[PDB]
Amino acid sequence: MSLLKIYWRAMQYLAVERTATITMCVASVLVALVTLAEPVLFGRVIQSISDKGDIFSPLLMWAALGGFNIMAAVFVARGADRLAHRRRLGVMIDSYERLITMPLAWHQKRGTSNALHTLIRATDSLFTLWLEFMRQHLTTVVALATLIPVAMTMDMRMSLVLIVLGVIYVMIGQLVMRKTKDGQAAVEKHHHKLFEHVSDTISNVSVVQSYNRIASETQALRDYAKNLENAQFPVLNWWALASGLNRMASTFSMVVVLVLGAYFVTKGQMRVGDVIAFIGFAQLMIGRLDQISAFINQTVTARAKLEEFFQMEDATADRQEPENVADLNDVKGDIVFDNVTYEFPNSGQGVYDVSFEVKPGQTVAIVGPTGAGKTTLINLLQRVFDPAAGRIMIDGTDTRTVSRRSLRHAIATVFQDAGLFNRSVEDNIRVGRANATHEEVHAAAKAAAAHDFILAKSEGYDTFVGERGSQLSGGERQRLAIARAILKDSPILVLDEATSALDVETEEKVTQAVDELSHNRTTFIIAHRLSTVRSADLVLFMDKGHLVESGSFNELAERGGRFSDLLRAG
Amino acid sequence: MSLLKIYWRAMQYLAVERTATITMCVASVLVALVTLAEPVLFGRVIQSISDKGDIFSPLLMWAALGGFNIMAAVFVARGADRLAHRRRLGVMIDSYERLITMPLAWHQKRGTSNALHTLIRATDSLFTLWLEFMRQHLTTVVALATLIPVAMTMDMRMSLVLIVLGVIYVMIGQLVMRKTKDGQAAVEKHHHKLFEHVSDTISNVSVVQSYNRIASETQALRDYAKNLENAQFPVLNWWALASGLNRMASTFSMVVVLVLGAYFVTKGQMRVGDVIAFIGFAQLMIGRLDQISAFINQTVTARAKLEEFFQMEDATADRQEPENVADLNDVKGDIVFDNVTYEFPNSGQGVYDVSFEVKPGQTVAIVGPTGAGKTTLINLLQRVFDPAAGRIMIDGTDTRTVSRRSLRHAIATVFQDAGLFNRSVEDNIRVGRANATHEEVHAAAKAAAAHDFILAKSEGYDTFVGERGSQLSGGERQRLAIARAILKDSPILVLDEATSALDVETEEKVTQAVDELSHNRTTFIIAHRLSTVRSADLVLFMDKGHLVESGSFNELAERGGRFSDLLRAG
Repeated sequence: MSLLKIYWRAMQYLAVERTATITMCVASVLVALVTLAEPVLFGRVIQSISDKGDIFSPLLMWAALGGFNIMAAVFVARGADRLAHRRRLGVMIDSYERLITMPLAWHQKRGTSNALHTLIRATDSLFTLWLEFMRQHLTTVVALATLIPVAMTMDMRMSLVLIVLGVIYVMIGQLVMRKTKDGQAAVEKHHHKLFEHVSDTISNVSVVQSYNRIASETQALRDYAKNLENAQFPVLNWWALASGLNRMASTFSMVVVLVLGAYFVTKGQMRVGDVIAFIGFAQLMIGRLDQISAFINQTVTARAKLEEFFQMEDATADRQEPENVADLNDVKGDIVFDNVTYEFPNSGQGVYDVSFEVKPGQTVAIVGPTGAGKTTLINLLQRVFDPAAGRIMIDGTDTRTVSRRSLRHAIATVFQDAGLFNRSVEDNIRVGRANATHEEVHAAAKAAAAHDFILAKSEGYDTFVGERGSQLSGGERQRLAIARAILKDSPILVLDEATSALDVETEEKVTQAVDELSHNRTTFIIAHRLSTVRSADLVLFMDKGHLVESGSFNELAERGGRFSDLLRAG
Repeated sequence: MSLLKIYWRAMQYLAVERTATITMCVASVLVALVTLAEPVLFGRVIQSISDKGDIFSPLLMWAALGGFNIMAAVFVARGADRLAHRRRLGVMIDSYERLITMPLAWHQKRGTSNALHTLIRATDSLFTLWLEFMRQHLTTVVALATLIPVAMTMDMRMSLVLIVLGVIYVMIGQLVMRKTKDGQAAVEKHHHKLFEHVSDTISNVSVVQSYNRIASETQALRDYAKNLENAQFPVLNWWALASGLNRMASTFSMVVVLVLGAYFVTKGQMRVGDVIAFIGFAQLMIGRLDQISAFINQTVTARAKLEEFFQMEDATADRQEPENVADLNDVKGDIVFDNVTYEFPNSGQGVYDVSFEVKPGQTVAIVGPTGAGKTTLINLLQRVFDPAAGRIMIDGTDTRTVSRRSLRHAIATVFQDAGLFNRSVEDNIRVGRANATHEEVHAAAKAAAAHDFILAKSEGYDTFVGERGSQLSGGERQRLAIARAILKDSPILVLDEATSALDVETEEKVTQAVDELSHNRTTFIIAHRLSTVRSADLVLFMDKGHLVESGSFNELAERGGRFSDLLRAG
């Protein structure tokens, strides 16, 4: 019963918008009633006592219903697509704004690309469902459900005939659909083999021509083509049947209905109008059955993505209860970690009960080998994930009782692989401040030594950098990220391998600038280059989940053995 | 008149296969005649003197035509797609085998990827054209062209009415199509802007969340959505009209025809059957006009690719006249170049009248800086492009009078970026010999020191390497190419920067193996690594299109000044 559940949950979204949905559904009901009423009036016009009598009276009604059908076919078709577009945009906006504001750990668990693809494809399929369903298939469903009583009360024998014809047509349609799907699934493998071979051999034309392999490649292609012919032969009959079934069924239904009508009229139990009515009934029944069968197929195909979308929306629906928690204000800087421990891959906890203190105006440099616990410590400093054990204290206030909107503002962190939007370089720089202006941007660029690089080259400081910074090299991206970070000028600052892809000449000036800008601020520095560490005030050693050394630059000469090994190494 | 020309040139390909095309066209003509004849017989059945008289006689004929229509709808639909598939495969095979055997210079001029895409897309569009045209639109064209005389002779007033209705419907269809295309072209830009923004901001979720930019991004998305709503508002009416026009026209035509029929019958100048016939005539005319208009739109869209395909096929149609030219046999090796000169980019000829001699059993190493004339010389050795000036002599026979199938076999050349198929590594190695066997493959791999690397790792020597060798590193690809070249063991051999991506340890053994295997053969070696040149017998210096030095390793110590500079440099 998954199909009906997804139909209901897709109709709930339309039920969010009540007025337009009510207008569309009542319009569809009226269109269905007119669609049923038209053939009866056509039969009334045609019968008209042979054709001798009053023709004007039924003809006027028939023309009026025809004009109403024209106007409704315009109005319903316009309203349905307007509603579908508006609802798809609203749903996409709501899902996006609920998805973007939710922790990263879920993004790494699922995959941001996967979430984006799910959202886009599911919204497109849902829009198609909304657009087609309301108008055409609400009309068809109501039309058939109301047509059953009319045939039941008019010409019971032909009512049973129509029901039998519809059932047989639907069953044959399902059979053809299944046996065509099987054949297509069988053929696709040979098709893909053929075209992959063609592409691979054409791309490497030089190798083929250099070894006199033209004859062999042509023979292989002919063999693959013969394989396709053999694989396609069994399914040609079903392909032809799928192509022709609609006209087959229309002609067969018309023939059966007309033959029975003539047989009954010859016996005097029926009249011409009741036959002209049932011919139209059969024709419209066949057409609408075909349409709704195609719709059901499309929905069955799209169910796989729709269930995933609904699962993601249900999962990404609730966060912590909103409240005006006591956010830290006038942050000065004193960071203590006590007994903190976390399990990153749900097993094999990295950090083992680390504890340390960071004083005002002091810079801390963390160094280690293959141990990944320093990155986990940095993440805990930003409070990416709440620690299962241990505590973090800043300014005498618990980090767990501080609003994220203030904690994010209080710390500026630049890491190894900075990301840039596909906007202009000025726009990318501008995100440091909420408002900012055009004045201090140049000063920040000069401080990061990016103003000179971006002024003349790359067509001024307004060019559109490629996606994920694909139009610039790693050094330029790192310089831009440094400029953004120093423009943010948060009192708490973090470097994480953001200066590991540049030569010494610019590295020295970048380090000098970031140190001068951080004289009054506290910074956490992590890097594999043992050149910016010599200017630090407190060096910490992070090895295999443990902290073993805590001291200044002048006290680490004789402190630690492995640390001494690293110091003598470089 | 381009459209009719492409239609004619697309029908020529079907005209290649005569019997099946004749059967399909005569079947389509019969189907069209039956389609026209059916409404007249329906009117005959309905009229039947009110409905009092002989009903069996017309009803039997009508049922017979219905059954024939069913059988024809199956048979024609099957035959059309069988023919279309066979013809598309044949055309693709012919075009591929004519394209793959033609010089590279055209491939670089156009682009092998572009040629492949043109061929595939054009063949797909041509197959769709063949499949739809024959059955459905040959039936429609013949049906309308024959329907005009029938209406002309039956009920001239209604013939004129039908012609007017058809003309008006086609004109309104064209208007709606144009005004929908304009709106879609206007909307696409805002649509793409919206979705590009969504993708860019979701991908960089960490940056957005780290700077409290969620509100700004949501506001920007809402602004883009409002822009889409504003851009889509003007075209909703035309979208609704395009959706509804078919039912609009069907209902309007039926209403007009029935009203005129009742008006004429009231005056006694017409009968019921002639009205029931014209209602069906109008219905089928509307349906077939819609179908053929959609077909014309599709063909107009596909013309852009079809003209390019025809241009490429005409260009890639003729080569030099086939002949049993005197191919060189029992090649021993003595290569002389005299006064050869070529213009690569049609301007600024690289090589300037070079002349040199290469003796049996002697290896020649060509060295140079930024000069690209050495690569042109190598290409001329393989006779990639015929020299405009100068001559090349081998074995006392002109290279211009030697078959390519022998010249390619006589020389084995491995260059900087070797290409490998997406087959197994064994299959890639096997192309050295036409037949070969599984025995000497292992010996060749051992000689190239690739057997040990490929035996245990990468799941034996049968794994499917990725496209263009994407599953292996540059060193492994170079080793595989060396193995293939030494398996070919041609008496003339060429290295072109095929050992410039490996460390010294394997480089020394690779050079030793290739030198030992080339003791009895003549080789041309080009590389930027000045380590394999010390074992050469004749070193040539190629600078800015000129040859200035010609001597052995022992005579180049005091020969040349710039060459001496390169020698002392490395």
